[PDB]
Amino acid sequence: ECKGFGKSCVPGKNECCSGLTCSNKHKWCKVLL
Repeated sequence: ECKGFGKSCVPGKNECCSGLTCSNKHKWCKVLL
């Protein structure tokens, strides 16, 4: 299951759902679009 908005990613953007991208600073998924 892909990591939704404001959920702690795998550092690599390996998990964040379609329309998300993991922040460098926060290490959580945030809106790509």
